[PDB]
Amino acid sequence: STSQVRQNYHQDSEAAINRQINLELYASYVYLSMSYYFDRDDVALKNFAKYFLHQSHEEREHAEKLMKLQNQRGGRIFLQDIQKPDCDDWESGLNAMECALHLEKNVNQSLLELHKLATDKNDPHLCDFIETHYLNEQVKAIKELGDHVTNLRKMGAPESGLAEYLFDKHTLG
Amino acid sequence: STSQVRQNYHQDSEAAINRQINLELYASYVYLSMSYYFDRDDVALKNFAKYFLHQSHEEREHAEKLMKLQNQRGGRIFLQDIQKPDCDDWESGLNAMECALHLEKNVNQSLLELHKLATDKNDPHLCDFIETHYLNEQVKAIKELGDHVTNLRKMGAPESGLAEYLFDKHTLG
Amino acid sequence: STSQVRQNYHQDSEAAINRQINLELYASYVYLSMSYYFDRDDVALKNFAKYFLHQSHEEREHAEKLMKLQNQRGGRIFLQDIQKPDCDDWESGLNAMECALHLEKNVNQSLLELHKLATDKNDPHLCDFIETHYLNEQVKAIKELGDHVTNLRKMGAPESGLAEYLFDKHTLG
Amino acid sequence: STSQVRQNYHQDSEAAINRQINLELYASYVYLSMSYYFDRDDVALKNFAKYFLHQSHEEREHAEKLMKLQNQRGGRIFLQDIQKPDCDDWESGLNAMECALHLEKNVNQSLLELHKLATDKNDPHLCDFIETHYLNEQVKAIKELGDHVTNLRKMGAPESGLAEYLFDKHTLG
Amino acid sequence: STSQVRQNYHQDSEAAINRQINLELYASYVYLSMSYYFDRDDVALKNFAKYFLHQSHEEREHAEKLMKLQNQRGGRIFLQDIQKPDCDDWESGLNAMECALHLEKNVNQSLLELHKLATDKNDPHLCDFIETHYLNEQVKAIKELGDHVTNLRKMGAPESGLAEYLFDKHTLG
Amino acid sequence: STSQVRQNYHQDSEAAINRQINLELYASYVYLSMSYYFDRDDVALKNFAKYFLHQSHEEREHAEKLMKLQNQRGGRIFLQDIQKPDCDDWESGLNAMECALHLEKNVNQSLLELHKLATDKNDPHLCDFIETHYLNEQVKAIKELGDHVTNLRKMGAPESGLAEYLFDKHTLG
Ligand code: NA
Ligand code: NA
Ligand code: NA
Ligand code: NA
Ligand code: NA
Ligand code: NA
Ligand code: NA
Repeated sequence: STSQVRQNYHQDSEAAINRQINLELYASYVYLSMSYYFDRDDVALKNFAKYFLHQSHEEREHAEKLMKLQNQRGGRIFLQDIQKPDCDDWESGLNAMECALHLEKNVNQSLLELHKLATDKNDPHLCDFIETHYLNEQVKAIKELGDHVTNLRKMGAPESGLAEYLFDKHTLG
Repeated sequence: STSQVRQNYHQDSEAAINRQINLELYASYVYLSMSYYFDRDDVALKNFAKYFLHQSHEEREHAEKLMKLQNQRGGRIFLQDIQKPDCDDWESGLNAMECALHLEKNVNQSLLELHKLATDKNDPHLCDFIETHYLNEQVKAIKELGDHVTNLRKMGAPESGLAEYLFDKHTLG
Repeated sequence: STSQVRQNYHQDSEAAINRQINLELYASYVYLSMSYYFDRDDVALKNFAKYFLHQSHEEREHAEKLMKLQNQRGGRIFLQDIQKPDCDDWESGLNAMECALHLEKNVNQSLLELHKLATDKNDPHLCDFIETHYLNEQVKAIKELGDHVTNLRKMGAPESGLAEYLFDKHTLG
Repeated sequence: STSQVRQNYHQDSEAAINRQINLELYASYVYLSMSYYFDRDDVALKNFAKYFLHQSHEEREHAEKLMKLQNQRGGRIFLQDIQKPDCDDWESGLNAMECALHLEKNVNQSLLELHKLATDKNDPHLCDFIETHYLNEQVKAIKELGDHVTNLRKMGAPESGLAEYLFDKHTLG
Repeated sequence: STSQVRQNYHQDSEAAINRQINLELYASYVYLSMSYYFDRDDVALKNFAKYFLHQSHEEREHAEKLMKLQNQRGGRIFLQDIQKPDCDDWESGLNAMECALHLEKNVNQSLLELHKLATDKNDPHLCDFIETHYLNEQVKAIKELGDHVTNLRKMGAPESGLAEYLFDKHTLG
Repeated sequence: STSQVRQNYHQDSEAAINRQINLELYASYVYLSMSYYFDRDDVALKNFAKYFLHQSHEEREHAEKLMKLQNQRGGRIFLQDIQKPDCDDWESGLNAMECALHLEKNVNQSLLELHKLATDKNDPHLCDFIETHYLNEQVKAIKELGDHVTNLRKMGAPESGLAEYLFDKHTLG
């Protein structure tokens, strides 16, 4: 049953990739929930909505690239249920940015564990894939979200509705 | 707690839309699974893979349009778990097309029930939304999939690997 | 006699690069043999011929890039005889694709051993060179060849001459 | 006091980056000194001047990219004094090229030590950053400078003023 | 040892130019420190960062133009250590603008002393160089920084984080 | 076992073409070795390197054209080992040009013997092929290499490193 293409690809690596696929799809789902929270008539921050929808689509692309990797290496994709997000109501732009920062740090931690597994199994292709396509993207996302959190807090969010309004216009527009 | 925008929008309609959101996301997930099955080194039908990935992205757009509708009408989106597809291994191009036909008929049946509910609650905006954006799209998808199933069966699929190869090139390429 | 440029470059790494140069030139020669087999009047599969000639030229470029690396690092190139391929007659498009898959897996195995040596000698430049320019190229080549083998086998090669003819036209054309 | 962005970033790595910042700024300063030596009326080698000024600006960009990295990772930049170069008078084009080769090998050695520290602290983002942006750039610079030294020596520098003149015109122009 | 080009160029003028070179490089270093302070995840004012990086590069150009002058006149450049800035942490956009204003006034004072020395040594070329390339540039920089300080103070900086945010967007963007 | 295409093509001609294929591939390998000798940090003559790499690729094209001829005529290609060049170290640009001249005269001698065999076997197609595609190309290559040898010797190579430097720039650049 071994793939004709499979070479230097450990069963533990294959299992870890399947877990990372699920986590990227989960992240996509979280961002989708956030997006449509800011589209509510009683929230009405269109650029917050756009920002999180973009992040939702980016996470879906990250999941598809891992699925492609799994087939390239002769692993087998096993999909699992995509759990619903932890919240229906994300409270404020500041609260959503903070939850996004926490999500991205959790995804980064899972990728650092995958890199460590690849290095331990002497799988340099997999380690290089993670470094090239995932690790810098995560560091950038985490720095951006931290910048956003900082600005919203300095501007006086979440108490000042003016702060979220102006951030939506000037930073996210 | 009633939305300032909410008018002539029944709680039963709001609940039905939330169920339809989940079903569209489920369908997206099924098509994603199918796509990456045909990307396997031991299946290797690239145009089958492309066809199902396109259908996956289309279903995601259909889910997002229902989320937009729910906010337009002053309903509240409640997301649920996205269940994993029924199969990991889709067996053949003919078998996947047949499962896709069955999926699309199931989605169509849910939309016909939503239309009936909208008509029963005297919600013409919702009924028109379903007719305009969903019902013809479903009839077209079902006719296309039935055409594909017919052609694959006449060509001698799934037994003739030549049939699936040539269908992939000539119909899906 | 140490090069003025040489820094953190082990004699074992220099020797391994010289062996990899020979293996890339060998691979180029194998693909050249395959190419001109399919140009025979009694084989006459022009797109098989084109495919393998392209692969021959790509392998020559891979050998030249290793020669450039050896000089960049202050190593010394020592060329060896290029052994003749194992076959004069490659039997069928399916048989040549299978031999190509086996060749590429052998080259990949040698590169994975070179990466391991670079990591063991704490030569990150060399390890990065191998990851960046060789490891993903090999994974892609191996997945492509496995896809080709799969399609030819499903189509009914090598017994169906129609299969090889249509594969030549539709996949390789 | 931990940055909200900081993840898997050791205090020893942060300290090493601060040292590398200083060394890149130092290198920039050395090249600036060299540049304006060749602009002297009693030296008057304009293309030597241009070559070293370009290298000065490149080293400043390398320092700024490390400063950006330090902030991306949630480290804190601590700048130190930029020590003056070892020479005011660089004697000849050959002597400056030789000092440049020695400088670049010293910078490369510091980067190889930073890579080793990143690998020891299991910081793959940092290791990849160094490999991607620094290690190949250094190998190329060292090979170029060694080529220049070789050509100047073969041409008869530093004794032949004709050699430096013609090298300035033909190689550096 | 007198340069063949040297004419009407006092040793005191040559010494003063060497001091001004050091001060321009020092100023460049101060602005670089300021720039990367505003790039911190906990400060996150991108247009403040851009403004000070531009000023850093401008000061480096001013130092290089003095180095060119020193060679034009047959003086000899003697570089000194570039002292580290007085602060690692610049506290606020208002505090950095105020420190920048103080820096520019200090540089202007040194240039006015150089002009006075040139006039006292009857060096009209040097006096004209300073007037043409330095004195108006300094008056403009000082007026701009004073305008910025005024606006930030009127807007309610440094206490209002909204003030610095909006200044960053509207004045520096 | 006779090819359906084979007409007026002697077994001795087929054998001679197979020997000429090997000699063209050998020549390609010699030129490749020469190329990367001049790319060494301690040789560093880039236009010598380019010249010989071009000649390497031209010889490979000459071998492929003979392989095409062998199939056109219904002969069968039998590849042999490609022997390693006689030298690893080519000493100087003058020494490499002299070895190249000797190589080209050896290849020309083999082609003149092939033409004589074709004429003796009354194979005018083969004789015309050799005259049209090989004999003038060889006369031109031999005249060019003799011109290069003459110029390098008159300029004072190999003793004058200035000679090789200037030849590299002015003739080969
Ligand atoms: Na992701
Ligand atoms: Na749908
Ligand atoms: Na290769
Ligand atoms: Na890497
Ligand atoms: Na550098
Ligand atoms: Na200045
Ligand atoms: Na030839």
